[PDB]
Amino acid sequence: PSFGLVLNSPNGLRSPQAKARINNLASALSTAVGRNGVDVNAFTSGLRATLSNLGDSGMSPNEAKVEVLLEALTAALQLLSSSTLGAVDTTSIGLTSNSVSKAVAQALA
Amino acid sequence: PSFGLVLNSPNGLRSPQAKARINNLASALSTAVGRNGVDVNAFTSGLRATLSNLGDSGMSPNEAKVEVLLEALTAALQLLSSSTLGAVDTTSIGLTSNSVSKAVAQALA
Repeated sequence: PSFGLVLNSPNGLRSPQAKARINNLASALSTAVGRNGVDVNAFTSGLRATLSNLGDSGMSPNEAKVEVLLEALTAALQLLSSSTLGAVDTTSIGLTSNSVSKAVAQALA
Repeated sequence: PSFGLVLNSPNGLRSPQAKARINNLASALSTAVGRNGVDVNAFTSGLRATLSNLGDSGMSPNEAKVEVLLEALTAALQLLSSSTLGAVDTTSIGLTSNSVSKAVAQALA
């Protein structure tokens, strides 16, 4: 799935439909990540909604899998702008990286 | 690029090499995102290093493109645990979604 077609698609990231899907993630991701590292239930819950929407937005069932990954980042990146980012729990990296892996393979797979 | 093989690969997310790469992004991304929305220069700068590392870590040139997406999220998710996440700013969505698209295609595409 070329990132060029997905980034230029009518349902990519620069699209209005993607912004709406991310909005929901901005709240879910924020509630999923905190003192517990990250909530796969809430994290994967968002991807499931985005994947389903993208799968019928006009793109392919393969592009939506990779497109969703970016949609989840926008929700976090936008949140960081209003966050504190005054610490890096590098000790929980294994937990975070492990959560995303299970979440992505749990909602998308 | 199924999320099963990439996540099971020696250079996936649960791998030690992936955790180290994310660490660098956890600092770059944090510095890129703040009051200016997001710095594509710093954002894409981290992906370029990850894509290159993964492109020669033992996987395929197509898996690294999708694997990086998860590596970039882990850096943010892990950071959120130490952030404040006291907002959402859905008005900056257009900028965030636009930055990720340009950054992703700038380093990957």
